[PDB]
Amino acid sequence: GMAEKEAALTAAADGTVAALAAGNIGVDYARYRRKALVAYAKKEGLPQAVIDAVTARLDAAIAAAEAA
Amino acid sequence: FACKTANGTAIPIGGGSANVYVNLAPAVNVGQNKVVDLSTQIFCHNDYPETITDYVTLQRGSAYGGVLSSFSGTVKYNGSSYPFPTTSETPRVVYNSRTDKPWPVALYLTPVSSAGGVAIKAGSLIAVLILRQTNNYNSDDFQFVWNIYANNDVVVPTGGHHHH
Repeated sequence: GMAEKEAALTAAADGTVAALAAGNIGVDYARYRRKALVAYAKKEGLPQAVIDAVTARLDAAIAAAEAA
Repeated sequence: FACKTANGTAIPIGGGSANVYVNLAPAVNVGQNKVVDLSTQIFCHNDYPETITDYVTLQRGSAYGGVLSSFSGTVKYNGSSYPFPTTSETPRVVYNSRTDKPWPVALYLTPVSSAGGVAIKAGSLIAVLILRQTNNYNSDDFQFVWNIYANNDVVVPTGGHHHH
């Protein structure tokens, strides 16, 4: 169902944040992942609010990695 | 898309160039010398296949570097041979699973001497590989570079002779 796809979106978003904080991806790949995960959410019909929270956590992670 | 070396070291995906440290194990054959078989050195997977399928190709402009800069040869990519330096984009490999898969790449060098060889120090740059990711949800791509570094001291033969 939908919630299974929402759990997959959240897990992939969390893994992207975790990998970026660990330094195992660069910010350019994080932005690629963020864009691709938004496309996944839209094409799978996921609730906008979940896309918004996932995007907000990813944008904060990208901003921190930029700073450092 | 995420990858690791044979000793568990995570290969950073993107950013600047990533430095990948691998063991070179040269082999002399008629008219073609193996430099390094990356399929024993680099293992890749899709960490979140439920969300997106990763398609990865080797891009044109991939070539030897360092003390091997002026040499050409062949790259074996997923069971087919291609000129190296690459002049076209290779076919794609699909990552749709958390299963680690060997990266099906090996580099060969065309003999250009009778018995010569180049000394490779550990920490020497050997090759500069250009990769490209695409996916099944948008038309975007992501290009990134792997600097291949030698992890061992070894002689790379440039001719038809084993070095003892």
